[PDB]
Amino acid sequence: KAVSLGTSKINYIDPRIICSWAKAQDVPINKIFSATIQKKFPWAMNAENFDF
Amino acid sequence: DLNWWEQENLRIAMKGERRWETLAHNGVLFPPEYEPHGIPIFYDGREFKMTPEEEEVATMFAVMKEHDYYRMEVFRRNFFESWREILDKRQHPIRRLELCDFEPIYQWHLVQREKKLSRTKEEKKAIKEKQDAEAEPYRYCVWDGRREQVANFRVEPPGLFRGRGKHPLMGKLKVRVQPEDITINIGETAEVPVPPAGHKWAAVQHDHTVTWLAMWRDSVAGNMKYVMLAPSSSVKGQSDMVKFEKARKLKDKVDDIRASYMEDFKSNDLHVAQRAVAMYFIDRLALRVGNEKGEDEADTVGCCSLRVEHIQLMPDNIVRFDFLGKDSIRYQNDVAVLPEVYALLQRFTRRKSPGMDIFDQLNPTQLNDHLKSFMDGLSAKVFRTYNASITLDRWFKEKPWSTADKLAYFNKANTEVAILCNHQKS
DNA sequence: AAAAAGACTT
DNA sequence: AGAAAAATTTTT
DNA sequence: AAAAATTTTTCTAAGTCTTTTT
Repeated sequence: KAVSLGTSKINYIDPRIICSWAKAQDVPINKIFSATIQKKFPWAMNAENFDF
Repeated sequence: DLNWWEQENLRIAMKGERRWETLAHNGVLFPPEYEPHGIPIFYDGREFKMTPEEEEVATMFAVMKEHDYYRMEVFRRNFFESWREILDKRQHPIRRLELCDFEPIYQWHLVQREKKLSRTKEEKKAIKEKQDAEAEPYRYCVWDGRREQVANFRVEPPGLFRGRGKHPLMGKLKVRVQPEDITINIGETAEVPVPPAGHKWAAVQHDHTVTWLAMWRDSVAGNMKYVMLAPSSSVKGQSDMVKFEKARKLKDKVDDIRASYMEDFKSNDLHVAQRAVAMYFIDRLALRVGNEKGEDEADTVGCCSLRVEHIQLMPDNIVRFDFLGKDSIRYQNDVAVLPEVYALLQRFTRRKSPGMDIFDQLNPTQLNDHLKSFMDGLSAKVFRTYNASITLDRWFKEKPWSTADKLAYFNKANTEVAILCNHQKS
């Protein structure tokens, strides 16, 4: 059995944490969230200097 | 005409409150009726013919020949009991699974799988095109005037129950859902989905306090199943944000909760002291709360249901945890605990046999009620959301390259979150 | 109070 | 929640 | 072009937790 990274990203991590860091380090969203999980989190996409 | 998260001062409705004003949808997509192949089996060497109903259930098992389930005794036993309930309606010689030879059906299945694999690219497009036509009236609903995707509109087909871990009902038949099994939830003024010709719905209701479009009761254990909206829908999104907003509100209440349970460590009330260690575990280790399970379920535990056998007290204030949790995923961890918690754990286990509960005077209800005293809506699952999110935040903030190198850095911060949560893939 | 139903997340 | 199917990309 | 590996999506089981019933 291996460590599974999907469950935490899908259910557990505030997606605004991921989106903030990805815009502040100029990493494209598409290399972290697939098309489907981007459509899950549209309220988080705009990713502004976010402090959880 | 804004989106709902650019809205100024919107009130997001909570569970059990009024959730919608209007709801329109087309109901559910039923799998195709069973098509018999008329292939016999052989029982004790003699050919045996089956009704379509017997044959369908025989085929379910036969087809699973290369799967680990097929060789498990509990699975085989539960299948055979299910199959015999059907067979026993008429006269037949079937008495022992060992004497049943499913090979003609298995071989039929291998021929059908080969025929499916060896269709042309144009043949597999005219098949994908015909099915997506069929699903199209069901993929969407209209919730308060907005079009939303529906997630699980395809009714579960019948099958042999695939229980995780050591599930006592693995192999049991999950029967075909009929229209008569399904309750439709829709708006009072909406067009009601038409049941298949000759059938009716269980009931049609108009409950504005729920978010589901249809419901049936599953035959394995009587578990209620629901057709609900896709995660892209606004009802899912809004409850999803509200969820993360409570984890953030916990962040600010956390210190006060810890000072509270650390005072409870010294309690002479046994419930209170147990409650304290449980909330210590849920806080520091992000355990699930662990509700009691029935005799017809796999034996798995979370916090409140840990037994003496699940912990081992080691030399230097170290607790070794070893237990199956949700999904029968093993949790293995050596944890250095507060000396006051380690001593309490010695008290909680001293003369007890391995199968006895550690927190015998604590249930999830008592724990979650106590938590409401610190913050509205606070419950044990919230610490898990809090722990996962705060772990990523902290890592970004105290451990700050190529676009690919910065991703490996992400993967590693994600991996730390997944380890804490004990998320595993085989 | 305790157990079951019920609806929602993971 | 993880398993499995299905889709897509990488290797050959 | 095929095969292999890898990621993504679909599927439904398995939890949590509040409300309702006894």
